[PDB]
Amino acid sequence: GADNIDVSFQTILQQERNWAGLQSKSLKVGDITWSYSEGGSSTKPTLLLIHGLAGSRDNWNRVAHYLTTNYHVIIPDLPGSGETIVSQDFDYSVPNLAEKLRRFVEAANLKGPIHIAGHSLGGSIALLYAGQYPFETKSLFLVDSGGIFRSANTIYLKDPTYLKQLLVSKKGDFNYLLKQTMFNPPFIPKEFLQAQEKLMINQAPQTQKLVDQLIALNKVYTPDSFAVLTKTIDAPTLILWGKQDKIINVEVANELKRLLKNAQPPVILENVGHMPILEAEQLVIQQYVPFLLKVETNQ
Repeated sequence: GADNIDVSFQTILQQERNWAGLQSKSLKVGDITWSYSEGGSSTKPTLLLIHGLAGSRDNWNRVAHYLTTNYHVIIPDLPGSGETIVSQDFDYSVPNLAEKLRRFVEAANLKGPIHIAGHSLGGSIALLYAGQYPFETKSLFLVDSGGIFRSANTIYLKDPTYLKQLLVSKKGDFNYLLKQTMFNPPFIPKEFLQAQEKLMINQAPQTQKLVDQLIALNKVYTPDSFAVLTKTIDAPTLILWGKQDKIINVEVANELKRLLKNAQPPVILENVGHMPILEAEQLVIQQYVPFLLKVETNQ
Protein backbone atom coordinates (compact mmCIF):
# COMPACT_ATOMS: atom_id res chain seq x y z
CA GLY A 1 0.00 0.00 0.00
CA ALA A 2 0.95 3.65 0.62
CA ASP A 3 2.51 3.20 4.14
CA ASN A 4 5.42 0.77 3.53
CA ILE A 5 8.43 1.06 5.86
CA ASP A 6 11.67 0.09 4.11
CA VAL A 7 14.70 0.23 6.41
CA SER A 8 17.86 -1.70 7.25
CA PHE A 9 17.82 -3.31 10.75
CA GLN A 10 21.39 -1.93 11.21
CA THR A 11 19.91 1.62 10.69
CA ILE A 12 17.27 0.80 13.40
CA LEU A 13 20.07 -0.23 15.83
CA GLN A 14 21.96 3.01 15.03
CA GLN A 15 18.82 5.08 15.78
CA GLU A 16 18.20 3.22 19.09
CA ARG A 17 21.84 3.90 20.19
CA ASN A 18 21.34 7.60 19.30
CA TRP A 19 18.08 7.66 21.39
CA ALA A 20 20.07 6.12 24.31
CA GLY A 21 22.64 8.98 23.96
CA LEU A 22 25.30 6.53 22.68
CA GLN A 23 27.74 6.53 19.78
CA SER A 24 29.55 3.51 18.27
CA LYS A 25 33.32 3.37 18.67
CA SER A 26 36.13 0.93 17.85
CA LEU A 27 39.44 0.23 19.61
CA LYS A 28 42.20 -2.23 18.69
CA VAL A 29 43.73 -3.79 21.84
CA GLY A 30 46.35 -6.47 21.10
CA ASP A 31 44.71 -9.05 18.80
CA ILE A 32 41.12 -7.83 19.49
CA THR A 33 39.23 -5.05 17.70
CA TRP A 34 36.65 -4.00 20.28
CA SER A 35 33.29 -2.58 19.21
CA TYR A 36 31.66 -0.51 21.98
CA SER A 37 29.02 2.11 22.70
CA GLU A 38 29.95 5.28 24.55
CA GLY A 39 27.79 8.04 25.99
CA GLY A 40 27.76 10.90 28.48
CA SER A 41 30.44 13.36 29.58
CA SER A 42 33.98 12.21 30.48
CA THR A 43 33.62 14.57 33.56
CA LYS A 44 31.01 12.14 34.99
CA PRO A 45 31.62 8.84 36.91
CA THR A 46 32.42 5.91 34.60
CA LEU A 47 29.93 3.01 34.21
CA LEU A 48 30.94 -0.23 32.48
CA LEU A 49 27.95 -2.33 31.29
CA ILE A 50 28.61 -6.00 30.44
CA HIS A 51 26.09 -8.03 28.36
CA GLY A 52 25.53 -11.81 28.62
CA LEU A 53 25.97 -14.96 26.47
CA ALA A 54 25.05 -14.44 22.75
CA GLY A 55 23.96 -10.89 23.70
CA SER A 56 25.48 -7.57 22.60
CA ARG A 57 26.08 -3.98 23.73
CA ASP A 58 22.56 -3.10 22.40
CA ASN A 59 20.99 -5.23 25.22
CA TRP A 60 21.82 -2.26 27.54
CA ASN A 61 20.30 0.52 25.31
CA ARG A 62 16.98 0.85 27.26
CA VAL A 63 18.81 1.12 30.61
CA ALA A 64 21.75 3.21 29.21
CA HIS A 65 19.19 5.79 27.92
CA TYR A 66 18.65 6.85 31.61
CA LEU A 67 22.36 6.89 32.54
CA THR A 68 24.08 8.84 29.72
CA THR A 69 22.91 12.25 31.13
CA ASN A 70 24.67 11.96 34.53
CA TYR A 71 27.23 9.17 33.85
CA HIS A 72 30.06 8.25 31.43
CA VAL A 73 28.72 4.98 29.98
CA ILE A 74 30.92 2.33 28.25
CA ILE A 75 29.26 -0.75 26.71
CA PRO A 76 31.50 -3.25 24.89
CA ASP A 77 30.58 -6.02 22.52
CA LEU A 78 32.34 -8.99 24.09
CA PRO A 79 34.33 -11.40 21.86
CA GLY A 80 31.80 -13.60 20.02
CA SER A 81 29.22 -10.77 19.95
CA GLY A 82 28.23 -7.77 17.84
CA GLU A 83 31.03 -6.18 15.81
CA THR A 84 34.00 -7.15 18.06
CA ILE A 85 36.65 -9.02 15.99
CA VAL A 86 38.94 -11.73 17.41
CA SER A 87 41.20 -14.45 15.92
CA GLN A 88 39.73 -17.72 14.55
CA ASP A 89 41.40 -19.64 17.49
CA PHE A 90 40.34 -17.14 20.23
CA ASP A 91 40.10 -18.28 23.89
CA TYR A 92 36.43 -17.64 24.93
CA SER A 93 36.86 -18.74 28.59
CA VAL A 94 35.37 -16.48 31.33
CA PRO A 95 38.94 -15.92 32.84
CA ASN A 96 40.20 -14.73 29.38
CA LEU A 97 37.11 -12.54 28.83
CA ALA A 98 37.68 -10.84 32.26
CA GLU A 99 41.44 -10.32 31.64
CA LYS A 100 40.88 -9.03 28.04
CA LEU A 101 38.09 -6.73 29.33
CA ARG A 102 40.66 -5.30 31.83
CA ARG A 103 43.12 -4.72 28.89
CA PHE A 104 40.26 -2.91 27.06
CA VAL A 105 39.48 -0.69 30.17
CA GLU A 106 43.22 0.22 30.32
CA ALA A 107 43.46 0.95 26.54
CA ALA A 108 40.20 3.02 26.67
CA ASN A 109 42.01 5.09 29.40
CA LEU A 110 39.16 4.65 31.94
CA LYS A 111 41.19 5.36 35.13
CA GLY A 112 40.38 4.95 38.85
CA PRO A 113 37.50 2.92 40.35
CA ILE A 114 34.64 2.34 37.92
CA HIS A 115 31.02 1.30 38.48
CA ILE A 116 30.42 -2.11 36.89
CA ALA A 117 27.13 -3.78 35.89
CA GLY A 118 26.70 -7.26 34.50
CA HIS A 119 23.74 -9.18 33.09
CA SER A 120 23.74 -13.04 33.23
CA LEU A 121 27.25 -14.20 31.95
CA GLY A 122 28.16 -10.48 32.12
CA GLY A 123 27.51 -10.68 35.88
CA SER A 124 29.96 -13.65 36.11
CA ILE A 125 32.62 -11.59 34.26
CA ALA A 126 31.86 -8.55 36.52
CA LEU A 127 32.39 -10.79 39.64
CA LEU A 128 35.76 -12.09 38.35
CA TYR A 129 36.80 -8.52 37.45
CA ALA A 130 35.78 -7.19 40.95
CA GLY A 131 37.76 -10.00 42.62
CA GLN A 132 40.91 -9.65 40.46
CA TYR A 133 40.89 -5.79 40.31
CA PRO A 134 39.27 -4.60 43.66
CA PHE A 135 40.88 -1.13 43.75
CA GLU A 136 39.59 -0.60 40.15
CA THR A 137 35.97 -1.52 41.07
CA LYS A 138 33.80 1.26 42.65
CA SER A 139 30.54 -0.76 42.71
CA LEU A 140 28.92 -3.89 41.34
CA PHE A 141 25.41 -4.29 39.89
CA LEU A 142 24.39 -7.90 39.32
CA VAL A 143 21.34 -8.50 37.15
CA ASP A 144 20.33 -12.25 37.16
CA SER A 145 24.09 -12.97 37.33
CA GLY A 146 25.76 -16.29 36.66
CA GLY A 147 28.03 -18.04 39.14
CA ILE A 148 28.34 -21.43 40.85
CA PHE A 149 25.62 -21.76 43.48
CA ARG A 150 24.54 -24.21 46.20
CA SER A 151 20.92 -22.97 45.77
CA ALA A 152 21.02 -23.74 41.97
CA ASN A 153 17.71 -25.32 40.94
CA THR A 154 17.46 -25.06 37.13
CA ILE A 155 18.45 -27.62 34.48
CA TYR A 156 20.97 -25.06 32.99
CA LEU A 157 22.87 -24.63 36.29
CA LYS A 158 22.69 -28.35 37.30
CA ASP A 159 23.93 -29.48 33.86
CA PRO A 160 25.30 -26.64 31.63
CA THR A 161 25.15 -29.02 28.58
CA TYR A 162 21.45 -27.88 28.52
CA LEU A 163 22.76 -24.35 27.57
CA LYS A 164 23.13 -25.89 24.04
CA GLN A 165 19.25 -25.92 23.79
CA LEU A 166 19.36 -22.09 24.06
CA LEU A 167 21.71 -21.69 21.02
CA VAL A 168 20.23 -19.77 18.05
CA SER A 169 21.46 -21.76 14.98
CA LYS A 170 18.36 -21.99 12.73
CA LYS A 171 15.10 -20.10 11.95
CA GLY A 172 12.61 -20.32 14.83
CA ASP A 173 15.32 -20.74 17.51
CA PHE A 174 15.15 -17.05 18.61
CA ASN A 175 11.42 -17.40 19.51
CA TYR A 176 12.30 -20.50 21.60
CA LEU A 177 15.12 -18.59 23.40
CA LEU A 178 12.82 -15.61 24.18
CA LYS A 179 10.27 -18.03 25.76
CA GLN A 180 13.00 -19.25 28.16
CA THR A 181 14.79 -15.97 28.93
CA MET A 182 11.89 -13.52 29.33
CA PHE A 183 8.54 -13.43 31.15
CA ASN A 184 7.59 -9.88 30.02
CA PRO A 185 9.40 -9.50 26.63
CA PRO A 186 9.22 -5.99 25.11
CA PHE A 187 7.45 -5.26 21.83
CA ILE A 188 9.50 -6.79 18.99
CA PRO A 189 8.09 -6.53 15.42
CA LYS A 190 8.29 -9.96 13.62
CA GLU A 191 10.59 -8.34 10.97
CA PHE A 192 13.01 -7.12 13.76
CA LEU A 193 12.91 -10.57 15.48
CA GLN A 194 13.92 -12.25 12.15
CA ALA A 195 16.76 -9.69 11.55
CA GLN A 196 18.11 -10.16 15.13
CA GLU A 197 17.81 -13.99 14.81
CA LYS A 198 19.92 -13.92 11.59
CA LEU A 199 22.74 -11.97 13.40
CA MET A 200 22.71 -14.53 16.22
CA ILE A 201 22.78 -17.47 13.70
CA ASN A 202 25.89 -15.81 12.10
CA GLN A 203 27.63 -15.73 15.55
CA ALA A 204 26.54 -19.37 16.43
CA PRO A 205 30.03 -21.01 15.84
CA GLN A 206 31.50 -18.49 18.36
CA THR A 207 28.58 -18.89 20.84
CA GLN A 208 29.09 -22.70 20.68
CA LYS A 209 32.81 -22.18 21.63
CA LEU A 210 31.76 -19.89 24.55
CA VAL A 211 29.23 -22.55 25.77
CA ASP A 212 31.81 -25.39 25.52
CA GLN A 213 34.25 -23.27 27.62
CA LEU A 214 31.47 -22.59 30.18
CA ILE A 215 30.69 -26.35 30.43
CA ALA A 216 34.45 -27.07 31.01
CA LEU A 217 34.72 -24.17 33.59
CA ASN A 218 31.72 -25.61 35.55
CA LYS A 219 33.52 -29.04 35.63
CA VAL A 220 36.70 -27.45 37.09
CA TYR A 221 35.21 -25.07 39.71
CA THR A 222 32.57 -25.62 42.40
CA PRO A 223 30.32 -23.50 44.73
CA ASP A 224 33.33 -23.74 47.19
CA SER A 225 35.53 -22.03 44.50
CA PHE A 226 32.84 -19.38 43.98
CA ALA A 227 32.69 -18.69 47.77
CA VAL A 228 36.51 -18.16 47.75
CA LEU A 229 36.16 -15.64 44.86
CA THR A 230 33.18 -13.72 46.42
CA LYS A 231 34.97 -13.57 49.85
CA THR A 232 37.59 -11.27 48.18
CA ILE A 233 34.92 -8.81 46.79
CA ASP A 234 34.38 -5.76 49.09
CA ALA A 235 32.67 -3.57 46.43
CA PRO A 236 29.20 -2.17 47.39
CA THR A 237 26.82 -4.43 45.42
CA LEU A 238 23.27 -4.14 44.11
CA ILE A 239 21.49 -7.39 43.15
CA LEU A 240 18.40 -7.42 40.96
CA TRP A 241 16.44 -10.46 39.74
CA GLY A 242 13.37 -11.39 37.78
CA LYS A 243 11.14 -13.52 40.07
CA GLN A 244 10.18 -15.73 37.04
CA ASP A 245 13.83 -16.29 35.88
CA LYS A 246 13.91 -19.81 34.26
CA ILE A 247 17.68 -19.76 33.55
CA ILE A 248 19.05 -18.85 37.03
CA ASN A 249 16.43 -19.41 39.78
CA VAL A 250 15.57 -16.42 42.05
CA GLU A 251 16.86 -18.24 45.27
CA VAL A 252 20.39 -17.59 43.94
CA ALA A 253 19.83 -13.77 44.58
CA ASN A 254 19.80 -14.48 48.37
CA GLU A 255 22.89 -16.71 48.06
CA LEU A 256 24.80 -13.82 46.29
CA LYS A 257 23.62 -11.49 49.12
CA ARG A 258 25.02 -13.96 51.74
CA LEU A 259 28.34 -14.34 49.82
CA LEU A 260 29.07 -10.63 49.21
CA LYS A 261 30.08 -8.60 52.33
CA ASN A 262 28.73 -5.23 51.04
CA ALA A 263 25.72 -6.40 49.05
CA GLN A 264 22.37 -4.67 49.65
CA PRO A 265 19.08 -6.66 50.04
CA PRO A 266 18.23 -8.02 46.52
CA VAL A 267 15.49 -6.38 44.43
CA ILE A 268 13.06 -9.02 43.13
CA LEU A 269 10.91 -7.90 40.21
CA GLU A 270 7.53 -9.69 39.99
CA ASN A 271 6.41 -10.85 36.47
CA VAL A 272 9.96 -10.48 35.07
CA GLY A 273 12.25 -13.26 33.76
CA HIS A 274 16.01 -13.54 33.19
CA MET A 275 16.34 -10.17 31.32
CA PRO A 276 15.07 -7.21 33.50
CA ILE A 277 17.27 -4.78 31.45
CA LEU A 278 14.89 -5.37 28.45
CA GLU A 279 11.70 -6.50 30.32
CA ALA A 280 11.55 -3.71 32.99
CA GLU A 281 14.22 -1.02 32.30
CA GLN A 282 12.33 1.76 34.19
CA LEU A 283 12.07 -0.49 37.30
CA VAL A 284 15.81 -1.38 36.97
CA ILE A 285 16.72 2.36 36.78
CA GLN A 286 14.38 3.13 39.73
CA GLN A 287 16.79 1.00 41.87
CA TYR A 288 20.16 1.56 40.12
CA VAL A 289 20.22 5.42 39.98
CA PRO A 290 19.71 5.86 43.85
CA PHE A 291 22.35 3.08 44.38
CA LEU A 292 24.92 4.92 42.18
CA LEU A 293 24.12 8.25 43.95
CA LYS A 294 24.66 6.58 47.38
CA VAL A 295 28.03 5.01 46.30
CA GLU A 296 29.15 8.39 44.85
CA THR A 297 28.18 10.27 48.09
CA ASN A 298 29.90 7.66 50.36
CA GLN A 299 33.13 7.89 48.24
